[PDB]
Amino acid sequence: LDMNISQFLKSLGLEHLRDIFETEQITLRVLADMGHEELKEIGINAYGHRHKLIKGVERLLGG
Repeated sequence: LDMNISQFLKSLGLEHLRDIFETEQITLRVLADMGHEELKEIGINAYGHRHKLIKGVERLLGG
């Protein structure tokens, strides 16, 4: 799922996190279960980035 995940990242303006998501093989299904502690674990060190992603999945899969 690098198709919807890079489109998702681009939508949040977090295109630079692509390499992490590819390396760690993170799909949107994987991401949907990840909170702050899990994203810290894969190298997303900025609170604001993790916040953007977490809220980003909520909008995407709850609307």
